[PDB]
Amino acid sequence: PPMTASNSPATLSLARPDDWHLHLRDGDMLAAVLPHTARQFGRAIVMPNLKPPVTTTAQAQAYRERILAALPAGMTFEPLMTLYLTDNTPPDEIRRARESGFVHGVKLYPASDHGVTDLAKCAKTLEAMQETGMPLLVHGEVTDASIDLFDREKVFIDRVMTPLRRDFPGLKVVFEHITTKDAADYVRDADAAPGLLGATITAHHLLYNRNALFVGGIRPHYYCLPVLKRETHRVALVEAATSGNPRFFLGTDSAPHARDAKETACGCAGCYTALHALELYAEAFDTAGALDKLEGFASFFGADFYGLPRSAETVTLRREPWELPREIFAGETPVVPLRGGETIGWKLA
Ligand SMILES: [Ca+2]
Ligand SMILES: [Ca+2]
Ligand SMILES: [Zn+2]
Ligand SMILES: [Zn+2]
Repeated sequence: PPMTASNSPATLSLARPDDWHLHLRDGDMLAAVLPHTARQFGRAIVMPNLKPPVTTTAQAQAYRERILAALPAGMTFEPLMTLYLTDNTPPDEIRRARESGFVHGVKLYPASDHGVTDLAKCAKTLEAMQETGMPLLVHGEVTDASIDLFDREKVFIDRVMTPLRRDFPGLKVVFEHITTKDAADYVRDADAAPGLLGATITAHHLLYNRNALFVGGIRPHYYCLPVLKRETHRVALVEAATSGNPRFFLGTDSAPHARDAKETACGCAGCYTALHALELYAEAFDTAGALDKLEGFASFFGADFYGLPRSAETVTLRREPWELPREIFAGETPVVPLRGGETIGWKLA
């Protein structure tokens, strides 16, 4: 089909990429969304926020088996497990996680057996992480109700991230799903030894700004944490994601909820992008004139951070149009993909 004159590349080939921040959920939902990830990505960091959370290495082991049981037979995918940090997580769990071979990070969520009320409670365990090389993956927002929602990431940098890296200068840290110029600049310019600081960037925070939440009506399927920010912030994230700087790498934060949990009086946070993540990223990188940067960001830098080999497999994105389904089903339960119903411009071959 002849391109218009203004219409860079018809395909893009790259080493098989990985998803360094993923929610696979459990049971029927897991069965439905895992194949979407496994088509696109060789490995993913599987987040631990089940109900109840995955706080122990044995829990992670059992969750890993459930994921492998749901992996359709032709597909190759390795789940890289995580623990949910809590006030009561002991150093002993850190050591058994490191030794298990299948736990690749410990996640810190804002708020004692189910989460962290004060990070000062976790000192000995952070020490063990530093000793063992277990990275801390951080959802970097304060919860302080006197702080405007849009400021909570910037405030976390000053209140928590800076003291953390000062107090544990050998601890490997990933600033998850950064959304602001503040965070991008923080990571980009930080004095850090190689491999000590990384950050993940979602497809949705590259493509949208907060106006998307309110176009023509309130749009719960576009609602996630951290929330979409001002356009100025989105521009900064695109600049970071297309920079070639080895500290930034791909994490979808694909976070599915049933449609009926999104379209209610108190809609759950999370965008579902595992069906079409690579295609969304391809759109963003294409718009930026930087498709030649997608490989580094998607395929190399997160593997490098986590000490895992770069893939010997090649995959190919084709600039062909396709109409996204409005709904994908978890048994009888529908999940709306971000942009479901719309026609996007790339398809993974
Ligand atoms: Ca404002
Ligand atoms: Ca703006
Ligand atoms: Zn998060
Ligand atoms: Zn997440």
